[PDB]
Amino acid sequence: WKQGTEAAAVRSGDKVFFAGDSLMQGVAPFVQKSLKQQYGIESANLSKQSTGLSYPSFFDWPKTIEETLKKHPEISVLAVFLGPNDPWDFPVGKRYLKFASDEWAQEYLKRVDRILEAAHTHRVQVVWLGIPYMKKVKLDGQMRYLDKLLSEHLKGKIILIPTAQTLSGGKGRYTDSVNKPVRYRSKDGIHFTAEGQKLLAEKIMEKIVFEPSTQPSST
Repeated sequence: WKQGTEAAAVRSGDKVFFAGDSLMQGVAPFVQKSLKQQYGIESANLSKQSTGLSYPSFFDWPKTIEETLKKHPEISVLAVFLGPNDPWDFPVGKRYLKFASDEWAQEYLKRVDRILEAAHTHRVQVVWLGIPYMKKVKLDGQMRYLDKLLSEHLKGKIILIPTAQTLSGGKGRYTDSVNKPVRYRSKDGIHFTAEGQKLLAEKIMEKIVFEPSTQPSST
């Protein structure tokens, strides 16, 4: 199944499902409010602190997504935002994979593909946010690696929303504030202010298209 790669269509009765870690936790509530007030569309926000794809033993996002779509066939959009808890070695069965090795990357993308397969089998449109720049230098290098690993794999398959340049006003590197200076990033150099969360929520809404009952038109 081939979803749209530019935007996701929603109809009355659809739900939007938000997944990820604390990057998503602060953003999703703004999107949920906008979906409800603009379109009457309900949502489920399952984002959870400290989670990711590297350690399903802590919280299994692919399994959670499979089970949630089974319980809620009315979900038509899955939005995903994660990354900072994942730049670690991790075990797979009897293997122990080292961060950013070829085998690590292959298994990480297999987990990504499991999420895409679960969504696409059920005609659910996936939206995935790019990872922001980070204040800390080593983490930023890890996140730039992971963001490129994900984006190279996901481009042309799903809807991607880059965030790094947007949150830094195009500077190409981490900034706390963006021009009147406005602070988008929280104090830990990872998460967002309310203004940063609202900006990213607006970027998500740009990729969600409400379809009235008289669309599409007949020919």
